[PDB]
Amino acid sequence: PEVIFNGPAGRLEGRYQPSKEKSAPIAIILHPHPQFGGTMNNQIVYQLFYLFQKRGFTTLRFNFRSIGRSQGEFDHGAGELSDAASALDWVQSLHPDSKSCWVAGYSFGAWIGMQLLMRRPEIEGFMSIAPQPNTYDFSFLAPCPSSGLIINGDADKVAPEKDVNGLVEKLKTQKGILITHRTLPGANHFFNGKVDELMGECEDYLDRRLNGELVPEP
Amino acid sequence: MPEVIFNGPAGRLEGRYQPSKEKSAPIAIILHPHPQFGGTMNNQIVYQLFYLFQKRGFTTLRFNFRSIGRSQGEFDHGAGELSDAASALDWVQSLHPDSKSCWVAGYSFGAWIGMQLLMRRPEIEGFMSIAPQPNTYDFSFLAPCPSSGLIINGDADKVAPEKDVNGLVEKLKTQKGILITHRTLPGANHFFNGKVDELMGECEDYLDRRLNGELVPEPA
Ligand SMILES: [Cl-]
Ligand SMILES: [Cl-]
Ligand SMILES: [Cl-]
Ligand SMILES: [Cl-]
Ligand SMILES: [Cl-]
Ligand SMILES: [Mg+2]
Ligand SMILES: [Mg+2]
Repeated sequence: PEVIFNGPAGRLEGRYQPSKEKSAPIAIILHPHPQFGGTMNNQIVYQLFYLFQKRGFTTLRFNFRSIGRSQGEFDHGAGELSDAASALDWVQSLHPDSKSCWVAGYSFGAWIGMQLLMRRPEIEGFMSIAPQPNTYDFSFLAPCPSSGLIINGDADKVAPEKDVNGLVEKLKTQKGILITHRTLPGANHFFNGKVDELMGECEDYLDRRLNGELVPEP
Repeated sequence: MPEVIFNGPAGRLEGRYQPSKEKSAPIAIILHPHPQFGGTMNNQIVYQLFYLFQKRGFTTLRFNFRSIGRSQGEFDHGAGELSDAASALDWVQSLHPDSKSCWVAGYSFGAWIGMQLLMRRPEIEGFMSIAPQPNTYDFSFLAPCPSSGLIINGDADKVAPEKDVNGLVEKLKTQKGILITHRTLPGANHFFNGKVDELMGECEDYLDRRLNGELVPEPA
């Protein structure tokens, strides 16, 4: 499972589980900013990785540049977006017949994930856990090209409800996607004491999506 | 509260504080990993340790070391963080002057700082050291370790391998008058990925047994 691949700033370290099935969808999992202790082994990041793995995806989580054994210097976002595109290119190189992808990102990783979504038409679903629309600029989502899940806590002081609600309201004006927006009572930015609750919602969301629900009629 | 700011040697230290409902309640201080491994006071294992002591009636504090979150100052190899932990313990004790006992629980780098605080502070009668790194940080100051406690590590840990943890535990087990409870969790890495429930169950069982007067040697 331990892998090293090349990104624009040098080596990027990752954890990789190929699907046992042919042409399986790919999931890329993206971690928080190091100011909030983000790495590919944060529990929420690991649990996201595990959720996709258990549902038969080819799955990759990885450390952004400067984190762990990943080379380079952390930057405001452009480099990390480039890292994420490199990581997806790498898994796709190994799985050329996977035709679809999901991205799941937590905190800063949700911002990078939604930027990747905008650039990569094969990404047909996303999860954005605790996005920070008062800290990072999400106006590039116009329109958001895919249905997905936004999940945040009502005790979050880093990215408050009012801010997440404004982003979701803007997205919900876009015909042809469904934004599933769950707010968890008592969850802070780190979902302290609420990780099981968070992961059960992400699991339910993915199961319903794999059943063909929670997207509009095309 | 529970959000608190108190003064450390390097400036402001940010914490989360839950006082006990009870009188003379013991104090628990919870210490987080190094920032290279994403350590903050809100790491899930750190939070769960905090919540364990909270639920068992302890006055409980977790906090961010200097440079982490809103805590001021620059991170250093360990001396500063030990000073931070001492300041943190002094602060809680200033608010709870009738508490006569304390536990420290630390994860990774936090376990090394925790055991150093244990060595300095006679009121500390128990500890938990989750994923200690005796191949990276020097534990040889434990001479002897003054209290019984729990060391818990995983057998898939590549940061601090089993052999290294076992060597520290074997050294401590030569010291009479304490009991080192050492659990090795199958399949757990340094981050207990997919094993946090298992880890926290073992921590809970250990504290429950210790509060029942078990897992410490007889008075003799
Ligand atoms: Cl974590
Ligand atoms: Cl921005
Ligand atoms: Cl928060
Ligand atoms: Cl050292
Ligand atoms: Cl490890
Ligand atoms: Mg339909
Ligand atoms: Mg006895």
